[PDB]
Amino acid sequence: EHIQKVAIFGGTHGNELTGVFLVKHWLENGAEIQRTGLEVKPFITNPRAVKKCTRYIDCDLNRIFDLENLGKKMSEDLPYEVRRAQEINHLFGPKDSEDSYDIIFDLHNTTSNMGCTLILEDSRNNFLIQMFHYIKTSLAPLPCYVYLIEHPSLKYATTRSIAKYPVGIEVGPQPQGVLRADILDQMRKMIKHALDFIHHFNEGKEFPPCAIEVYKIIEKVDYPRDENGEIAAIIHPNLQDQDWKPLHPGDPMFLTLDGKTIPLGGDCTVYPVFVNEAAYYEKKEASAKTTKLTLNAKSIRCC
Amino acid sequence: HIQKVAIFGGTHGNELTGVFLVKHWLENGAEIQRTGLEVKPFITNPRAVKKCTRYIDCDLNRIFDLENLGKKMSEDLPYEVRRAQEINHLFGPKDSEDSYDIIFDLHNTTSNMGCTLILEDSRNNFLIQMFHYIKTSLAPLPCYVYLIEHPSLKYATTRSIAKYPVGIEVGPQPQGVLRADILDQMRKMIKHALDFIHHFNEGKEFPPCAIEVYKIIEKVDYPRDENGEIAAIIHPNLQDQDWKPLHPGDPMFLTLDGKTIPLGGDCTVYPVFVNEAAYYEKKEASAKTTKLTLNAKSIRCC
Ligand SMILES: CP(=O)(O)N[C@@H](CC(=O)O)C(=O)O
Ligand SMILES: CP(=O)(O)N[C@@H](CC(=O)O)C(=O)O
Ligand SMILES: [Zn+2]
Ligand SMILES: [Zn+2]
Repeated sequence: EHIQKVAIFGGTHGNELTGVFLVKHWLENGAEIQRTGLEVKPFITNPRAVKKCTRYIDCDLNRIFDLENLGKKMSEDLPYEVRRAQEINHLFGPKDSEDSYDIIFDLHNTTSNMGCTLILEDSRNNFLIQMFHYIKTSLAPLPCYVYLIEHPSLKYATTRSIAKYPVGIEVGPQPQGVLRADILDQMRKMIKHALDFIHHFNEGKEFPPCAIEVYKIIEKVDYPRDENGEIAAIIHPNLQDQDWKPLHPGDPMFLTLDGKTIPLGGDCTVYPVFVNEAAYYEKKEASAKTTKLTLNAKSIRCC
Repeated sequence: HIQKVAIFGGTHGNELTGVFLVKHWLENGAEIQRTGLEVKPFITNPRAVKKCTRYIDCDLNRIFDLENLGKKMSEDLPYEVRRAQEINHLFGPKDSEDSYDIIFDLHNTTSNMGCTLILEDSRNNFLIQMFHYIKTSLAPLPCYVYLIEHPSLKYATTRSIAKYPVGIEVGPQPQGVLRADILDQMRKMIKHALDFIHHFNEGKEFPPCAIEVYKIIEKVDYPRDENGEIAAIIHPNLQDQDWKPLHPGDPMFLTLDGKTIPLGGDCTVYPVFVNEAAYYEKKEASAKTTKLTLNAKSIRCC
């Protein structure tokens, strides 16, 4: 390949502050994210949401980088994030074109207890799978996990999907509208190793094949509800904070006030991720369920 | 002779535990009723609960003062000012003797505070006695008393209407989130508070008692840019360390470059509301308090 244009996005969601805080400082001083032989542009994707310290103004930005929206006629009637998405496509894409950026990192926080998390959009992309393995390995003994969101119908159109090689970086648990120092330090390490990986690769380092554990989306699940549609039971204490860890069909999952336990059910184990993410109450996702599988990558090298 | 008791929920609309309890209790109040004691549950800010946001126009829990409660009712007022009146009329009026006797106001914080109780008056013997019974009942689950009375720095709360205003605060919890363990703690806190009222209305005698409280002295902001932007954040040694002592040597903030900013001044303090999401706009990274003992006379009733 050889890797030319790399961006780092922060503030895709305005109330996930770690990225906004990093990105604002790197806009004032890029040293940390520069590598010799490699320019990297930091950028604030949703500045209006950042100012109102809110997830979004009109709709969720990280859901709408698709043809329906990016091809619409530009006007003032449109939702702000739609208007905004096109401006980003124009500056860092166009999506699906060779004139696009090569790599975009999109920075995020979650209220779920997920630790360092990388988000893989493509199960058979050797370059990204090698990146993630490098990062995992470099972070150790600190855990790092890979959420694979590829699905026939459930994959959503991300800010970073613009890029040839989209990457999502997600670090929790952190309350919305808060800057924790230990979370901050973790996003930074994550990024440090990713950029190290690119540099290495660009200087013609050869990577043997690798393999990684990832968690593949199967199904999102809502909180159980009323006939009024109000929440009837919450995340059971035993499932609280147990993102990534295996959940068997008899195991507790929800809890009513009364309080009776509602268990998992079905006839196979699953790995929950995004357990009790604040921003998903709105989307009716109390938890995602994943299967854990191992992916391989071929060798890769530059020129 | 403690007649009217209310439990308020959703003073802040994104602090979900209270909303969840109050909405359930409205449908079946058995948990909070006691033998010969009628306690009304109520949603203070229903519109902010609908949007799942702290407030709409301004913070409901600061404006139960004369400045706001004396305004002429009108569609042009900020929503929360209109609500503060409506509420005052139902459960007050504030400073009258027709006002409710006890109001419990339920809250959540992103700060690591555990079970906490907000004392608005350092003299009230009844509260001190209640707060002793709860703290003690809860043990060894820790429970703490934050005393916010102060010449200039006390703010006009939703519960300040009542003769006996009680704030109930549990954390750490993210806004927009219902955590089971937090839910459980909050309702053990109420269990014991209502139990104490019942014990008092059954004539049971309470001897003198002392408790430790944390008295406000001042609130500090995050250090800032030339542009008013945040330039340091809560140090990792201070993160989640509410209530624990912090000496002038000790570290308070951290910059992106790695620079540690120490406490300074001349005495130990006990910080409270360390890194509370909602106080970023109020420019209070933390509040500093001194540890203090308060004594209550014994009490009975008739
Ligand atoms: C909790 P979040 O909003 O950072 N999660 C992202 C997931 C992602 O980065 O794809 C989203 O929901 O758009
Ligand atoms: C973090 P919070 O909104 O529960 N704190 C209360 C403090 C209180 O209960 O007096 C407030 O800011 O009004
Ligand atoms: Zn996000
Ligand atoms: Zn509150």
